Amino acid sequence: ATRIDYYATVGDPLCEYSYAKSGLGFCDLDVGFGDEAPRGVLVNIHYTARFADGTLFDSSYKRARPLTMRIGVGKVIRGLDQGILGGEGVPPMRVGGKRKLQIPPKLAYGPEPAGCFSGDCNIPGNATLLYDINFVEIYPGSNTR
Amino acid sequence: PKSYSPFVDREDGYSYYYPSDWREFDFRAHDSAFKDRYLQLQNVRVRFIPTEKNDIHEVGPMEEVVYDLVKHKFAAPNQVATIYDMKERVEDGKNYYTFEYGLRTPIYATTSFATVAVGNNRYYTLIVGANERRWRKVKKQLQVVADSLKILQ
Amino acid sequence: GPIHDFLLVFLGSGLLVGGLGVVLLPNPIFSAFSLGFVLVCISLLYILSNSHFVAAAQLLIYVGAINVLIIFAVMFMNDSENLWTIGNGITSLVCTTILFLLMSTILDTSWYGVIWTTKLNQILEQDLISNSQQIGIHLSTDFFLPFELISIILLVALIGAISVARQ
Amino acid sequence: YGLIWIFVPIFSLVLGIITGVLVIVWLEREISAGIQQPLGILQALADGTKLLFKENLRPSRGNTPLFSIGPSIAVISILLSYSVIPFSNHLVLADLNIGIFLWIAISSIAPIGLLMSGYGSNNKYSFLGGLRAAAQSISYEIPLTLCVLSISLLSNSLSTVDIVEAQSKYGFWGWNLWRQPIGFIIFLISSLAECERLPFGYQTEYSGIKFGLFYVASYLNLLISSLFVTVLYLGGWNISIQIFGTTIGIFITLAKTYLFLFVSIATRWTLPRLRMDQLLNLGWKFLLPISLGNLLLTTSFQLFS
Amino acid sequence: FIKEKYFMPGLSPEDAAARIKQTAEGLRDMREMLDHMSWRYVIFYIRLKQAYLSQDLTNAMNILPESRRNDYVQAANELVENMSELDFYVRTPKVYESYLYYEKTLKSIDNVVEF
Amino acid sequence: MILEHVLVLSAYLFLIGLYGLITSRNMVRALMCLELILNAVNMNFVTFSDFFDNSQLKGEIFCIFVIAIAAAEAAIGLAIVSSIYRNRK
Amino acid sequence: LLYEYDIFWAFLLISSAIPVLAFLISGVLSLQFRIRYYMFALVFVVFDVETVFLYPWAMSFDVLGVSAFIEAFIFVLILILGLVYAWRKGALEW
Amino acid sequence: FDGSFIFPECILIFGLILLLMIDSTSDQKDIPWLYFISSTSFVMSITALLFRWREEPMISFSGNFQTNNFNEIFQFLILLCSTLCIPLSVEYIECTEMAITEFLLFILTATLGGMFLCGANDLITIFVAPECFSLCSYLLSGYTKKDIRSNEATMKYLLMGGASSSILVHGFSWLYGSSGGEIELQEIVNGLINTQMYNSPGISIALIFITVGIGFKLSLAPSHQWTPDVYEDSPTPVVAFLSVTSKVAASASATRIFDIPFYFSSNEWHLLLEILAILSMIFGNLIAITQTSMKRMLAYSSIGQIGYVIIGIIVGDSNGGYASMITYMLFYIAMNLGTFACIILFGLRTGTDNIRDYAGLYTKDPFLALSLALCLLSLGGLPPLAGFFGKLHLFWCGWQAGLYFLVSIGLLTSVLSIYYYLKIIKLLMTGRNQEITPHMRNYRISPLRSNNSIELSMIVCVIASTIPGISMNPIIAIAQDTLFSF
Repeated sequence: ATRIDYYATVGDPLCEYSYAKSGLGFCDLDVGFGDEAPRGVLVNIHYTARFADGTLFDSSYKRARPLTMRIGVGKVIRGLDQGILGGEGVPPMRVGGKRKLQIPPKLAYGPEPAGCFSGDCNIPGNATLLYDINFVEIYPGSNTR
Repeated sequence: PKSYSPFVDREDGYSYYYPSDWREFDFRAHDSAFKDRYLQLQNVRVRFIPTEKNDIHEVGPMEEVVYDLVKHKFAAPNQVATIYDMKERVEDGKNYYTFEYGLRTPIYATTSFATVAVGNNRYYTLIVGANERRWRKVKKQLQVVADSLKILQ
Repeated sequence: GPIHDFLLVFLGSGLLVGGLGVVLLPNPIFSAFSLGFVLVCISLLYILSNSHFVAAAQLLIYVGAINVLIIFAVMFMNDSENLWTIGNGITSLVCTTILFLLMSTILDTSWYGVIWTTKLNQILEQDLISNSQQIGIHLSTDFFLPFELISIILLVALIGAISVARQ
Repeated sequence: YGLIWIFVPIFSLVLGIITGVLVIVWLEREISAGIQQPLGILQALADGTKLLFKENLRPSRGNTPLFSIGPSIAVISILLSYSVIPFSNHLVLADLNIGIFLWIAISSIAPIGLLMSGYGSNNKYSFLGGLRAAAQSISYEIPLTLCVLSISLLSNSLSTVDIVEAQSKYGFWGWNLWRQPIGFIIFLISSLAECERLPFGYQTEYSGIKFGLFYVASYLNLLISSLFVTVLYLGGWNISIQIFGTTIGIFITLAKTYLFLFVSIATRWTLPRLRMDQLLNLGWKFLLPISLGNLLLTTSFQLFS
Repeated sequence: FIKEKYFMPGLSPEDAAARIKQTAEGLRDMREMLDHMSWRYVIFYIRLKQAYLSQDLTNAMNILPESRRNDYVQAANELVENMSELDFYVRTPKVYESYLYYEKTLKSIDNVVEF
Repeated sequence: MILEHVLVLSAYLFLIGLYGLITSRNMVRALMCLELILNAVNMNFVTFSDFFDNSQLKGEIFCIFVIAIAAAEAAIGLAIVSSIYRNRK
Repeated sequence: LLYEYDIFWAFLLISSAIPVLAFLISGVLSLQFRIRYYMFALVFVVFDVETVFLYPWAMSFDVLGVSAFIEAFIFVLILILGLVYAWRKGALEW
Repeated sequence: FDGSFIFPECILIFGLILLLMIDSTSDQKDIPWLYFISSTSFVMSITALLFRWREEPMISFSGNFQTNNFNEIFQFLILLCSTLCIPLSVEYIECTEMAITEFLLFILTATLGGMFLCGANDLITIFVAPECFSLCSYLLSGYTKKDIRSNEATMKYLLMGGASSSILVHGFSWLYGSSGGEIELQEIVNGLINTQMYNSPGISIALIFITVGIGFKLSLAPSHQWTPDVYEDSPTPVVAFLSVTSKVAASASATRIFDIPFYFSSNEWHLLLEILAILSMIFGNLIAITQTSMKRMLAYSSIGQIGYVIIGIIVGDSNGGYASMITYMLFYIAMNLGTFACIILFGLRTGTDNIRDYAGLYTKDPFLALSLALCLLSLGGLPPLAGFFGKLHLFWCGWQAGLYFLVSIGLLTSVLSIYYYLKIIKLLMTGRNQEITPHMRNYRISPLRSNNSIELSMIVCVIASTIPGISMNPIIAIAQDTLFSF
């Protein structure tokens, strides 16, 4: 619920969510140009993650570095893997690409308050998160393992 | 059934065969699971889910049920699931789904000629596996074992 | 069930009194056998933790081999002598402040709130179920560099223990 | 009822091995009477009750915790490893995915009981004798576990029932006699030497029930070593060349362990001690390299399969 | 952090009425792990939610009229014995009986939130 | 389910032994307490693998690696102690 | 998950209570400087580590091809070189 | 699974097999050729690393080893340290009638452990490879076996290093736990947010334990009490090797496990290091003033130099990169191994290491006195020598990034270090026929084997402490292209 870790950003372009069959609200903004997002490698992304009403709780620009995630092998949320690679034929991301995502709680952290360090929690139950992924690059040296 | 044995389970319903003097052993939660005493992942196993259905052609199409059975209910995210061909038969009055997939982790090259069925408020998911390093030699044997699952009342 | 958490608390009481025996006993042979009791309790915790091969390896190498050598060292008693070997005004201070930091960390942290997360990477890939096979494939080829390096560390440790203990 | 059905295997196995160690003492007395030239069945239990009802003889040195617990851990380090033996297709105490590794660890913690027993006895005879007992329990442990490793490599499993069933694929010749006779020899000499049987006290202060605990622990070590020879090498219940399958398989493995006990006591009586110098020269310089040799031979031969 | 939930005071009956629905929706989406046979996480979740239920139901009963309490406690005890049999059949993992008692506890927890 | 208590337990074995590692007259006592610290770290790893990573048993692999390293550490430290007991008079 | 050792825990409880019961019913009723064994155990400790590391490989040797064979060949080659080192030096010597 | 990127390291272990082969056949009849095959193994690994310079930062093993340009540079520096210290102990071993065999093993495998620690990526390898290093370190320190002071010294070294690694690995455990169940540093920070534990007390505890263990492994002034007790007792050549090599490898780690997995908390982290840095700049350079030993005050001066290095650790890759830190570790090797070579030659000819015995060396040996004076002036850095310009690059990056309290304190303590360096240079320039000792009066350069290879590495270190201050642009240009440390 609370602990937004207040980081006033500017916002991102709004666009309608061409939903997926797995419940994922999927929304491409800027199609990348380069190699596809490979299933199993470290990929550097930038993102702004927002709750339902739009409040920001996490962003890679807050820590001023791309986020290095291993996509596909479940190190991340299922919404992230299904909105970066695409399971049900959803188009994957390319390098230098941007993409909006409305992560549903079925794919997001369930009805479980993911992250509860003292009294209050980073994520509330049934959050229906909102990600704004900016795929910046693949990790320059990466393995499919 | 040349070197085979019709292991029947009259309290559960499923009946099928084994290639060649495969032992019996307890799986984590399957019933029979019958490994083969030298190879590790060369085993045939089967279980249930207490469904509320009677036919497998109503819960969904074969080409659409194998997808969410393999990619979402068998294969873990760490492994990629190269789903091979899926085939259909009719035994007595029941459809018969039998398919093939390969769960390739970065290590641990393996595959499985699993089949799936339903009946009597149960959902039979007979899986038979082996290693991908030695699979082409042991393809038809586990094939003719996998299609040999029978349901009876 | 209740046997689980009861046995865990019992092992914890026995293990903390055993560790306090390792620390605050005058006769260090008793401090070596209290250590052995502690390590038995560690192996039982690891069995409680569903790490069976790990508990067997810790029981094999670390009392079956380590406490042997330790008690050999103690019965042939050697001698007596800003983190450093001082005491009675400093080590207890940093011990207590680190302990209170860790109590305000562990107790004040929903670990189950984290286990509800990171679930997609522990859904127990259906093909193998045996713990020691899972350990063997992940020790051999996944973590192949440290698996190759421990052979070298042990070779050098053998060679150095022979270089030292002979003189 | 949530604990009776899980206790009665424990108690039935415990009573089975009590009758087993009684039979071992009886077979020892029988072979000694045969090679040296009714009552005897109760003679062993009479010796047990004689060592039970006796004086304590506790000196004044206050090491009472170690004095009490030394032989206790000596009994634990042998008796906890009876949860492993697959006498038949059923009635094994535990499935125990790591079957034999538990035995390795539980037999390897035995020198801790040996040293605690030697130190609880405040006696300089028992001190040096317990040092020697530790040195021999340690020095034959490595080739023992190496041959165990090679057998688990042949079977590609650690669970004992899996290796027992894997011995019966080629048939009787699929026993590990005809796969690792070298490792078979290693297992013979390690079960005979680590148990302080073919070579060889240190009980000049433990009188009463502690002497009996060391007695029954030594003979239980003999029993578990023989049972392991049967389930690794001689085969558990496989005689290729419902409910009664269990009862004939238990007698098959008991015939095999009686065979091994006969050979063990014969080897004990037909060879004297090794004088503690050839003991270590064998267990380290001679036995360990050849155990590693059979390891390399099976590791190169299982490359095919 | 249950070690401090023992130390912290109990919940309110309204907080209990919220946490019971939380537990209901948490039991809903365990089907992704029952089918995958990830029994360790499943027994963790089951024991934690049983320890929640034990202190939750006896404290949430206080916001209902006495006409509701009879059928409420009936369904609650049926849910508790279903949960205990589920815990037995997963700590002794059998997929059929575990999933059967999973559906049983689901078709009971659907009617606990109703009070 | 108190299963997160072992982590608390781990901290105790991390601290008291460290006191017994810092307040150590003889070297074998200090090494025994070092083994206790490695135990605290190791049971933390095992608990975290039981919690979070059961498919990949990375904390358990780490137990195997750290228990091997602890074996080398005590081996060298007790070779040192035996060499000293030789070189004392 | 508490299935494989649910019988083992009770076995340990009974087998750890029976010495206490035995001593209870028995209470109601009635300077050497030798160093070579040190070195023997000192070579064993690391050899036993190498056994610990070879065990799960052999448990998981079948799913892996010649890769695991060469890994353990390197491992046992290091082991036998340490063994030859113990031969040619005054390690065992008894 | 062809992991060719580790070919510069596998060469070493390949050579190590050959080492044991030479320990197998004849067992006594190979004194110089053993050192020869070891040195050629070092140079073969070096040229293989230079041959594999142009490759991408490709992670070879299954998420376990990143052969970056940064880690490549640090592996090159560790190999340079080993190759410049391998002729330091060709005569110390024959002096203390110890075995050249298995000392070469310990040196080679400590070099191997450092090489792997630089490129290590798993929290397992950031534990195994530092422990290869540390266990070889405890073996190297306790190698003379001529007394009992060095034995208790190296035993306390073993205990405190084990506690150091245990604190570090407790922090790694909290990394592995708070980050779900993830290791492999690049995935660790993703784990801290996949589970939403980036803002947790557990990860702060992980940071504190990790940086405490690193300051132990870097001897930063709070966590530093081991080096004075353990570098006095341990023999001078392995003092040089382990001081320089452990500090450069631990700087590789203190870049790796801080910039990649701990950038999200990089504010708090910085303060920790800053505190330690300030302390390690002050107390070290404030202790060695009043020290009568030589290896001990060299250890404290090394503490001060690493305190200067943490300035380059604190600054990121953008606002003055890690090139200053890299070239200062280069000059630190080049101008500390020379000093330790001179301290070795003063101790293989005189015998002792007390500082009052150095009085009068200018008369007996003008070349050795000149070399030690030039090396110490490089360490202090008054004229355009290596260490002066290295400190200049560090303070340049620090000022540019905006660390004024680091740079000003570092300059104060640079003066404070200049004092004791010239206090040494007082003695080995002065002389009065009684202020010299009876250990300096009988120096005996000529009663020797020949013109050693000790002097070769000594004059190489003197040249590399003099001219690379002048010839610095190539070193800066080859250290600026390490921008892939992230």
